[PDB]
Amino acid sequence: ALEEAPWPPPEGAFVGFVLSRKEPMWADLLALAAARGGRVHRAPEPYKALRDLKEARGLLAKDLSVLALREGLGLPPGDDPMLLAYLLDPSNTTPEGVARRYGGEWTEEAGERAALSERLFANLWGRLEGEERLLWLYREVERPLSAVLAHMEATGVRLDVAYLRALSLEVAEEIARLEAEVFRLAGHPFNLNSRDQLERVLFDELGLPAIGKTEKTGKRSTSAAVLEALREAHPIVEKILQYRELTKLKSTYIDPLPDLIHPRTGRLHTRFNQTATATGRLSSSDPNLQNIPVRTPLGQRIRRAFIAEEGWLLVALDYSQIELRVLAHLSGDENLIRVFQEGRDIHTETASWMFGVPREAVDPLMRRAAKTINFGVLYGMSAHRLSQELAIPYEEAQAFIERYFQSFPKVRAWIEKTLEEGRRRGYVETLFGRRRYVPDLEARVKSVREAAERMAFNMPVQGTAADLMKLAMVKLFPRLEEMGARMLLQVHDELVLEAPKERAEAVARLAKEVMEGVYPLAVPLEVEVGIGEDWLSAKE
DNA sequence: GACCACGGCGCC
DNA sequence: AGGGCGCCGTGGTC
Ligand SMILES: Nc1ccn([C@H]2CC[C@@H](COP(=O)(O)OP(=O)(O)OP(=O)(O)O)O2)c(=O)n1
Ligand SMILES: [Mg+2]
Ligand SMILES: [Mg+2]
Repeated sequence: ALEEAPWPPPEGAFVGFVLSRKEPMWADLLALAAARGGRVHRAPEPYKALRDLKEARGLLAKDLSVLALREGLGLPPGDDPMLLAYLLDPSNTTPEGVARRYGGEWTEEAGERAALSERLFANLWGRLEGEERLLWLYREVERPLSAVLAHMEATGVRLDVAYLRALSLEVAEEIARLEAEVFRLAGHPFNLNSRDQLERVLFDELGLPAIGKTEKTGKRSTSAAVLEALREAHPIVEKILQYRELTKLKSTYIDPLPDLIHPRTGRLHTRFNQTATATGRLSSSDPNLQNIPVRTPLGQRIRRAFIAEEGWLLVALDYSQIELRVLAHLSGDENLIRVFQEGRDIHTETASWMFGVPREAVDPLMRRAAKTINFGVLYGMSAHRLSQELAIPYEEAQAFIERYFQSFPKVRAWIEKTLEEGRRRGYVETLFGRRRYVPDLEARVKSVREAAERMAFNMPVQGTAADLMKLAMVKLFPRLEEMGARMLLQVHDELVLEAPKERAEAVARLAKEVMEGVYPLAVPLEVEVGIGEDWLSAKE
């Protein structure tokens, strides 16, 4: 019922747009529109009309901003109803769901999307009236962050395409040797990529013991954890596990990545989704650059393909024991706090016990393997699983889960306190007040209930760490532009920067200080920083 | 060509 | 039976 008015609209209008595809760096701006003051303005030519806007206000404001930056236009994203709804409830991840829940319908017409954005913002803003903690997260964190993420996506990252092309040819030959040996041992060829066909060969034909079942379908599992106990006694299992590793890296990273280079920027562009997680974390998609291999030596080779522009250097900064430090602040445990005040390393100490090796002989590989243990046990890891991963008896596993807790009596108390709030209020909170609704805390089925519990007390820890990182990105970004530096990637507790070689050292120091003193806790926040030509070298 | 579910697995 | 994600190939389908 809005009054149709000719383009352009006045400043402050809510924008509506339609893309040919979800990726703003690859999308064709099909239509553009705006709504304000009971009026709607439809653009005759979307691309030309994009120059008329001063800022992007409305649903998916960041995506339009990325496309604008792609066209060399300085169009910063502003108010976004998606961010408002996401703070009220992280379950609000899609424009279709948000519009349905908060008044309206997500259609495929720009004018209607513009009117929807204006209408959704008014209602959602009313929902936040009174929520001062959520409003603070919106004004001081989420909204300015959308501008930062827009620049990150539009900038992209340089990739050594020729290196990955040559690597693909080499790996393919290595894969052929493994699959050929598997088929020989099986006595017949089959689809090794098919876990169903593999299940028959291993358990029915070869008569191997089945120790685990799948979650949904309840089939005999062929996962790495299951095959691990079988790998040393049987050669074929060893071959499969090696086959799994090669094909995983080749089909997910080595092959698709080089084909995603933008023809105009010459770099690889990912998407940093701001409303996709239930804890407040960001996510990376199309392609996912938050899961680039780093553990295995072969996986490290892939990470070397991520390089800096000529004359530039990569700067990688990582928070040290971030969730363990957050836990000390939230729980207020005197003992755990003093641990960080003395400058101890839990990850190193745990690895010392796992491998029976002095603290001065613990390599990075050993230390990273202890992360799964420390974080695992912390968030309710069964004593059975730990004994299976460490190749140690179940009795030694029980003692470790135990010994992990008595040192800090407050941690147990914080968990139980957190769970009660979730059962009563219906949600749990981070340090800054970010919520997550966990209804299954009172489920009558124990497996479902206990699973919901583990989701419940993990959120304040993972979420707070996410809030700290987001706030750090907001403060650091303008400091990089003034130095001619770039913010490329975010990996939960890691920031990948690109700086000129004559300013790389200065950027590294500044970014480190910003991240460490973004929001002081009861324990000091430490950050490890490295500089290199590639991502792997940038992290020592 | 593409949706949906699943197992599986990469990272944090 | 640690938590949080996204993408792979397969299977079944449309
Ligand atoms: N297996 C893992 C690994 C990590 N995390 C969470 C905890 C911290 C956050 C970042 O991960 P890391 O940086 O790898 O762990 P860290 O404690 O920060 O160790 P480091 O000192 O090496 O950074 O992700 C987790 O839940 N489970
Ligand atoms: Mg870290
Ligand atoms: Mg990290």
